[PDB]
Amino acid sequence: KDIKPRIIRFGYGLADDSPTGKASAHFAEVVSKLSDGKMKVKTFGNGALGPDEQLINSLISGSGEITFVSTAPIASLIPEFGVFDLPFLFDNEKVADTVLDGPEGKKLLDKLPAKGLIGLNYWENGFRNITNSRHEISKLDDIGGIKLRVMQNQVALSVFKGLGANAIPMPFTELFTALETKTVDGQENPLSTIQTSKFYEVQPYLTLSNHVYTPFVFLASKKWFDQLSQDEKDVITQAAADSQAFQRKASRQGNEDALKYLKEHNVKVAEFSTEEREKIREKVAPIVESLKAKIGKETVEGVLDAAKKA
Ligand SMILES: O=C(O)C(=O)C[C@H](O)[C@H](O)CO
Repeated sequence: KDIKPRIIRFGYGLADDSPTGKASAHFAEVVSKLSDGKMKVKTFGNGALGPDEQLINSLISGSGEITFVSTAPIASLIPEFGVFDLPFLFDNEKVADTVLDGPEGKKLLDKLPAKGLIGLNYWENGFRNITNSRHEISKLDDIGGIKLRVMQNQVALSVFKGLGANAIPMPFTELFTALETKTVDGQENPLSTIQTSKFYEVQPYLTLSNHVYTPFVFLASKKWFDQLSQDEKDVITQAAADSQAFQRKASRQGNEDALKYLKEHNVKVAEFSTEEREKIREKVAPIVESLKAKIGKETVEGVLDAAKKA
């Protein structure tokens, strides 16, 4: 009804042909359809508008309208978001969907407006897997001394240092070059990102560790969103609901497709045995306990309880 022409900028870090990049184009299509072509979303993928930290700041200030980012960089504004960098929180994607779409996920999204952001909903980045260029990693012992890029918060740094890595926080947009030049030995990310950001080309080793699950938050600038009419807000939130469903499906198919592609493209795949997984859990347990104070005890306990019920 009350919809005026709008042009809406949507930058992101992943490649345009990643599952989430394709979901961003899907969001653009749905926004156009629901607005009779009046609201036009322009996507800028592959880091064209900067990494997550810059995208977040652009939404706060108003130079950008929409983005998706990992939860990890949000921890520098809202420490409770660091909960998702704890290892082995979610047994599988069904547990993740339930927790994130339920009250514990909502409690965290509800903290965003005070920082100038609207958490429209959660999208799936996914289960993270270790890659490197030094040696196969199939044992906890093999992590020792690996120079491993991590996401930029205290939880990620502390977890990987606790596992023996030389952990190097770096923005995602600098990662391919750091791997290619061997400024770092490795990194960790979902399979479809390892594929579509081309990290595999410079990472002969992959471990199916699935050690952490990363949500994306699908974000709007609060300053911008608040100036929309209710009908315009409804286009955005309806398109966000449609796109979340599309994105999670595309992500899960993308993960299966990525493992097949990586094996065909000269990547050597390992895993941690059940005994090595046990060693990792035992090693990180005291680190996780100490990190509760930095994240927020009630957030950690609430998320763990929600995951158990799920
Ligand atoms: O920083 C990482 O490794 C991530 O998993 C991805 C980033 O959030 C990326 O900017 C998403 O577009």
